[PDB]
Amino acid sequence: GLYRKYIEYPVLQKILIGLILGAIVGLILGHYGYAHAVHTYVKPFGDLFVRLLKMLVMPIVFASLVVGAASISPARLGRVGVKIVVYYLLTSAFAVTLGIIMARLFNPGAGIHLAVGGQQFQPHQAPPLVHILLDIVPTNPFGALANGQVLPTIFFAIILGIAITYLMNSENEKVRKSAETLLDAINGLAEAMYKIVNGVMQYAPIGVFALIAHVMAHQGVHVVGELAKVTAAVYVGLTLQILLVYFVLLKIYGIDPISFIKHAKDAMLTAFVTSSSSGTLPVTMRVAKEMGISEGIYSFTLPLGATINMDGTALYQGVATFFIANALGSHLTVGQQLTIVLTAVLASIGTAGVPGAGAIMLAMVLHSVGLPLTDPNVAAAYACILGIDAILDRGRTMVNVTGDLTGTAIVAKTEG
Ligand SMILES: N[C@H](C(=O)O)[C@H](OCc1ccccc1)C(=O)O
Ligand code: NA
Ligand code: NA
Repeated sequence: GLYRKYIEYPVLQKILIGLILGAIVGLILGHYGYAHAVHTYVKPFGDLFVRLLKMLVMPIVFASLVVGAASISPARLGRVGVKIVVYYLLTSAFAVTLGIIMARLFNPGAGIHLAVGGQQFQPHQAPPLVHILLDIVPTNPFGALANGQVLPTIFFAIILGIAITYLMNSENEKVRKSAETLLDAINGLAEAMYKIVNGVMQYAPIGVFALIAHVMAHQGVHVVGELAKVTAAVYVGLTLQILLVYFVLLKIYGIDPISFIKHAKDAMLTAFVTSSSSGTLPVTMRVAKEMGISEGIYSFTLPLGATINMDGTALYQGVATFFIANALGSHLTVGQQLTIVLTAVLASIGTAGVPGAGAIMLAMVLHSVGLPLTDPNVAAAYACILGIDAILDRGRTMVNVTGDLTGTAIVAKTEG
């Protein structure tokens, strides 16, 4: 009966109904002290949605690169790789600079109270750059898939796809027949993954309702106070990054911003609620093929962009750095501000593939400017932003995914 009517209704409109209702209901229950009820019963339905998305990440990445790399010539793949790497560094570098400007205007944490509390552990030492680069080659190809290591998986899939093309050009019929059979089986696996993604988004309206309700009930109350200025500075900066950066580049290269934003609305919104770039990859890759991007292009740029490209995260580090200093009353020299920009860019690619790189990257920036986290006083200031980290996390992820899609279109247009 009514089961069908739920289906024909547009999916995107159903998400907006859940998102608005989740924020409204979350605030009401939090005010009347019913946070435990939301945590016990409402949250598990939200956790089901994120587990479904993370299940498809590994099979869809390996299968897409093998098919994608086979279609594209080896020479063209090199030109695509160098272009996208240059794009990531420039956009991330400018995002940090934009965050510095916003912090100065708002001037957050001028007179916030400081109290001694729990001390953070000694910051994790970043692995040497030579170890990061050498870890791209997987010692065991099957071990990388089982352990969910994205970066080693990309390396093995690209070379496997290239080797298949040479086999299909051989003069031996037996070798040619075997190569086509292997490629067809892998191609079928990729197509099956996309079919599952469509079914998952039908459950998305329920999933988005639970996640927003839980966070607002427990954490939305703490926005009031000096932390409100921090939230205003970050979100205004994030809004500028989407408009002042991405839209300008799209106009320069001839891509229509209005046409692009219509296709990318699905990918942008789902990243806001899940707050996981890796979990959004199945949706993001589905959006890329809809625009008409070539299979070889988006199969390689999007998985790499999720790991290394952090535009919204970079702006978060720049704004948070000023807040800590303002709490202590320290003053940042113009030369020291330039040090932040260089440190943030290097840390983005210097922590590729390490678990929980968010903590390490922020610690490295604080150490560079002369404010080690080991200082007990900065730890109290640090543990103040983490009070509203989850709320800022929701908007931080949206910019990260947007930067990935914008770069893919620019390279695709240049491809011809
Ligand atoms: N949450 C974002 C994401 O999932 O990409 C982003 O990244 C956080 C993160 C999470 C796990 C590992 C590394 C970095 C952030 O700063 O919030
Ligand atoms: Na970037
Ligand atoms: Na990104």
